[PDB]
Amino acid sequence: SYRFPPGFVWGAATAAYQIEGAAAEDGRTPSIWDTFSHTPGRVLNGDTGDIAADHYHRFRDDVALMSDLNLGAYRFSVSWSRVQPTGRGPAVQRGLDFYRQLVDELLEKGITPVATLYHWDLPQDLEDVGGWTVRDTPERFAEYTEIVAAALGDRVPYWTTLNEPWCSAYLGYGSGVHAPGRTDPEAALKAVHHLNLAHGRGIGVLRSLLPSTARTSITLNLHQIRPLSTSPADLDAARRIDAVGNRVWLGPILDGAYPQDVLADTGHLVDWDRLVRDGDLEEISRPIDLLGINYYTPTLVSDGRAHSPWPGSEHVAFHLAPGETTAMRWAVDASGLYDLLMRIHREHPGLPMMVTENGAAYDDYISPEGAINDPDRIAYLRGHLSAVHRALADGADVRGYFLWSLLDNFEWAYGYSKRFGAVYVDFGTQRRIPKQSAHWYAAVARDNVLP
Amino acid sequence: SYRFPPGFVWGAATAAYQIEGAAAEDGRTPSIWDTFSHTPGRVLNGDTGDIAADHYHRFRDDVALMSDLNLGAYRFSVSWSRVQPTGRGPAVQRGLDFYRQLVDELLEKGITPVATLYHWDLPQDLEDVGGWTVRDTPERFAEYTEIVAAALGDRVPYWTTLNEPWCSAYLGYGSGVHAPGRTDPEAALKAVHHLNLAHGRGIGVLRSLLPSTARTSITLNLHQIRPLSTSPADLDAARRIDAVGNRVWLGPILDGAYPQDVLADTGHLVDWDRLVRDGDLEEISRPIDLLGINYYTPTLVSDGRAHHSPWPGSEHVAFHLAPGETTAMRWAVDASGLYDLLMRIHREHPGLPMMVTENGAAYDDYISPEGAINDPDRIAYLRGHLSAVHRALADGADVRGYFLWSLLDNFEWAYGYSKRFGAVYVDFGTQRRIPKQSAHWYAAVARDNVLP
Repeated sequence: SYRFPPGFVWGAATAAYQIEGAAAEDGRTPSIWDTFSHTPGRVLNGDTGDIAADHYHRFRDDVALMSDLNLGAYRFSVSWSRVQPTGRGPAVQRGLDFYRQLVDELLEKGITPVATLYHWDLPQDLEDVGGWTVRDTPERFAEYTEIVAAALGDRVPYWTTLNEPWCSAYLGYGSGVHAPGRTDPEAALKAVHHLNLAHGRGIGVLRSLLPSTARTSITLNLHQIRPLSTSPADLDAARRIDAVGNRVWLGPILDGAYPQDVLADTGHLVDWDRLVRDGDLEEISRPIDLLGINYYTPTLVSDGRAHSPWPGSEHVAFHLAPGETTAMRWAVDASGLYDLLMRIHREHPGLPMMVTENGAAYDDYISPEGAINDPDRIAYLRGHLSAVHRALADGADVRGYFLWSLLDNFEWAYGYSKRFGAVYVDFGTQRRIPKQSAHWYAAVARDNVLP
Repeated sequence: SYRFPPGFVWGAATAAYQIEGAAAEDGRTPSIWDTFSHTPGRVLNGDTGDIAADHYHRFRDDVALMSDLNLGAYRFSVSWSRVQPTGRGPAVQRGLDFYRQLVDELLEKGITPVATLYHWDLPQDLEDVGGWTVRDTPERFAEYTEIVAAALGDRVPYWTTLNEPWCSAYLGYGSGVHAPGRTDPEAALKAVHHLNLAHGRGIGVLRSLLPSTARTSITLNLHQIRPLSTSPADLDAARRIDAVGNRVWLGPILDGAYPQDVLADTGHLVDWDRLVRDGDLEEISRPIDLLGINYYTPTLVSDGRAHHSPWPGSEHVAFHLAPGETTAMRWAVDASGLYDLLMRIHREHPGLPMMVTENGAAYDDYISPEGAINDPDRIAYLRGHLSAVHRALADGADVRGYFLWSLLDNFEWAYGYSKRFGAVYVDFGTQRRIPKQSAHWYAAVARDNVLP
């Protein structure tokens, strides 16, 4: 008996390169993840996004599936290279027509489209001349944003600039396990500021084209960091990780300035005075309408002093938080969701929130009876949705929840070895099969109540 | 060269009883202002809203005027008694059809409708059994909200629950110069909480009917209070007026609780423990999408005891005319009050978007023998105050739109028709609308997003 507020948005989320496939069709140039997944030893078993879920060709069936699950909204990504090849020049209408048809198919079924402009699929041609480390990429993102907004502004009421820039910046250029695969602390931090500048400049473009009732937003995988103990050394660890992992986004975007402590922690690795130019923070800190929160597992840190995606805090040790583990070996702790929601409520009482991603990977299999039983995923969702309910009851302004994912997916460096979707996908045949969680989540989206 | 942000909403604002007229047509029961204006000595010269600007019959011409002015949005009020006579029972479709047509006419011209559910026109039948002093009125406002939202939710992307509840509560039941005309400090404060409860209950209904992209809001005439000096007595005066005039709304709606200092200042005049029941503040403090700000003139106060009031518990506070030019209302012209008010809400609530839902000035407008209505003082006023919004925006204020009061000359409540706020002159003898010099100036602003 967990009744949610009236008008609470129930949706599911996907990503362009993760479901679409058709990487080379209709003029789509390769993205940085096309080059990455096609590099030996960068993705498990050499899996690539060439085919993935073949959503480019099967989107009409998937939208009908979304309707069967009583989804109120659907969150997707727009492929930069598919709409604007190379990252410069005019757009290919053939690529734009796919997203035009997808949106129209969603509106016909009564589903609210939620578009993510960038979701780690940078055009390889742009990475070839600097990527997010160079200052021209935010200018290319602005022009690309104008293209998509002009085409879909009339129909899409929710627009997200960036999805999890922490991974794009640090996993892409710091530890090198994602996006282009570079390993350089200075590069990772230049990406941070240029991702912020891209988001900012992207908001300015959106405001000048989309209707005023539409909501702009950015989606952040905000790490919910608990210290291993109350010792001041462990508290500084939590602070360091929060400074370089979270407040490099929350700071400039919401407060209009980088926190002085993260400038100190990383000052030796990058020259902030030449990186941040006059006018950048005014651009980055444009008013936004909504904050997208991605949560999966808490972060447990301690003072480790006795290639890293945390520049300046390599001495911080990380630990597996207690509780059950998903197939990702991630801790299952719904309190982290509550804490993360309450933090933003306490620190930013006027900023509405939506859980743009939340899910879990498990060893899903088709039984000889044709059933895919995932009670652990139901348990996970029931747990974490209680946290949202409890946060809501305690004053948190949570407007929507999006399950990751709608389909089994190309889980980046894990390839297809990890299944997050509520709908099973047999990649051999592309058959869609609803899991036990799909029936459970459909009742939630239909009744606005937790069974 | 005051270039405004992209997507800045430019609009004008009106009120139901002030322009519409047709008070008794199509089944509209009398409102509290119908009874009030028809009471001898309550409105100047006995003016009533029976006819007003006759907008009920001339709305199509007015919408064409809005298009001529390059308006991006239009803010209006919905008459409670016209949609739902008596305040209970089913709605009259004939009344709903007017607002359906108005919205459709606006959408055809590409103008964004902004609907104010309540704008001081309480059904007289509801006042007859307590009005805002009794607890049933907020429940009647909920049902009334459900009617309008169901009918217009698909088309209206901006919804305001209440417009200036300070006047409804204090001018209506405290000093008795407005709404039903009662004079009782306890009544005024019971209205405060029940207006808050009505706003709250109204938001819950809106959320269950409107699309998620629609924006809910409340409009507050937040008094921008400066103390006459730094003396602690003058600072307490400023504090008292801010507690009973402003933070009785900002508190419960945004912070979820009434401030203890206003509970102390007024505790002797009303029993808050009997007034506020379990669940009221949860209702009142529903998340909001936008704050509507009405500003006209600053408030200059001092402790008068040191060399019928609409401020219960602070009757000892003296009020003074702030320096600067004066409008026809003899209100101080000080654009700094707008900036300060915007910056305050920015500092105290950094995440709440704002819109100036009302801002204007009254002046002695006249038609020259050449047929011209020259109001350079209104242009000066608007140019000044729009600069304040510009600087606030530049200093980080999240201001989303600006609405000029008013589109037309109107029935200005107790002042009758003696005060002209509109950018478009209205000759009430013939009901002809004639654009003033400021209308041409404001049309350029709304078209270019730049101040000439």
